Amino acid sequence: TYRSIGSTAYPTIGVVLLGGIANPVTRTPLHTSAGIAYSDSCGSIRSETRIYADEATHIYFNGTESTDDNRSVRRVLDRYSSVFEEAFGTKTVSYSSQNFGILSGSSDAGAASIGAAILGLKPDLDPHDVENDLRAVSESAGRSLFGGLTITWSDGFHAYTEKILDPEAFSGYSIVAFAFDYQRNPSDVIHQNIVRSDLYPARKKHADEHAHMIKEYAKTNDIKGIFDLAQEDTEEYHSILRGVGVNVIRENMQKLISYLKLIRKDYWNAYIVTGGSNVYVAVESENADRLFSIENTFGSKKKMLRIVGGAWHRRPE
Repeated sequence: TYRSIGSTAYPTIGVVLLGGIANPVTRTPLHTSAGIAYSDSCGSIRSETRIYADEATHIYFNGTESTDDNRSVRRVLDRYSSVFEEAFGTKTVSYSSQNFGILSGSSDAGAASIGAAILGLKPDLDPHDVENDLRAVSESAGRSLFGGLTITWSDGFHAYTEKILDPEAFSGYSIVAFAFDYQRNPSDVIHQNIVRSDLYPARKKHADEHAHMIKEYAKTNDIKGIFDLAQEDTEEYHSILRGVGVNVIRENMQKLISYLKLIRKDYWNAYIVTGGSNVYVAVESENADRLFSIENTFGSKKKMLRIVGGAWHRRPE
């Protein structure tokens, strides 16, 4: 007796960076990882989803209907067919997705907002179980589903996401994102190449250690400790990637990073580079406008970001 439900989720940044998935269908992370959901101050940077009763199955991405390259979304929609039967009176549903202002981490947001829609129609479903199905759409969906600072434990067969700190724990902090024009390496290029490194078995253990250290830091809200560690993790991650032919940190990004080391002598900052052509800089809020004003950006564009919460839905219509 309903016909439609809308949902929203926020994009994510890794703080213990994931590389390697169990297989391209289920996409279970091969090791433990960690991340944060982000948006701007108005929450306008976001991914929105609508799932709705239809006569035939349509899938739309940013307004554009898709004919293929949509098997993962379709798979999730089929597995929860009974949820749509019960709430809408039909198994036949269409899906519409729209991204706003996202830098990196958009597929995570898209996956979580699907989960939020499904959870909105059947709220006694276990979000940790639903997350398992969402990973087929994006392997780090849990970061956006649960929001704040999360850890996703994984042995490559089972993975489990837990929220470690609320977005409020980061209210004294900001992230200035520097967005560069370099074409990014696709997610799958990173996953495929990183597992070739003979450093990879150690990397899996180190990622899990970093997650435990982050959880320790969380006990006393040592946010600087967490971002300092994320930067260390960033540098190991990309060191390994460069060794198997994947160079994310391109020339002007290296130049920005060098400059960041200079001003770190003046006031605290720490940076993160995920899979895309962005440099994310954490900074105490009292220095955020200062950092945001630097003129030496080496061609990049600046966005002011903050840590935000998990995915949510509107009332079904």
